[PDB]
Amino acid sequence: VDALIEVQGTAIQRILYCDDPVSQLKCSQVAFDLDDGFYPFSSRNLLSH
Amino acid sequence: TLDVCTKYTIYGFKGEGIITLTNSSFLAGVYYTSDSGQLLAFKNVTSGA
Ligand SMILES: *[C@@H]1O[C@H](CO)[C@@H](O[C@@H]2O[C@H](CO)[C@@H](O[C@@H]3O[C@H](CO[C@H]4O[C@H](CO)[C@@H](O)[C@H](O)[C@@H]4O)[C@@H](O)[C@H](O[C@H]4O[C@H](CO)[C@@H](O)[C@H](O)[C@@H]4O)[C@@H]3O)[C@H](O)[C@H]2NC(C)=O)[C@H](O)[C@H]1NC(C)=O
Ligand SMILES: *[C@@H]1O[C@H](CO)[C@@H](O)[C@H](O)[C@H]1NC(C)=O
Repeated sequence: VDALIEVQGTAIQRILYCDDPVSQLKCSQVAFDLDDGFYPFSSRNLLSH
Repeated sequence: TLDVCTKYTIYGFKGEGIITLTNSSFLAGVYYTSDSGQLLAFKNVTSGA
């Protein structure tokens, strides 16, 4: 599974899964928090394969 | 040999320099490098060095 990683002098913490569309968004901005505003996003094209 | 300028070749990484001892224990890693890929730090697991 893909997720963000923190390393604190050979100590990891603060891990959040990227198993969600808007989480994958936050994952895209690799920021634990993001400011409000305008952001360009792709269309959800993960319906069928 | 320690704290002297010498030619060295470690794990396929080599050069001329002075090896030195620090105390910063780390529970992960036997070796480390600069972001520039310059192998600064390395660990000793047997001795904990
Ligand atoms: C990280 O760095 C450490 C520290 O150097 C490395 O571990 C050491 O490795 C050295 C050899 O490379 C060891 O040095 C020797 O240790 C003796 C005591 O330790 C034991 O090991 C020896 C075998 O080396 C046994 O025979 C002995 O009974 C001990 O139980 C010292 O007494 C040695 O001095 C003697 O031998 C020399 C020649 O070797 C003579 O000239 C001396 O006069 C004297 O008779 C020697 O210093 C050392 O023991 C190791 N330490 C540890 C804690 O293991 C690691 O290998 C290195 N890498 C990693 C990944 O940790
Ligand atoms: C070596 O040990 C001393 C004693 O606590 C410490 O102050 C120093 O920072 C250590 N050296 C390192 C961590 O490089």
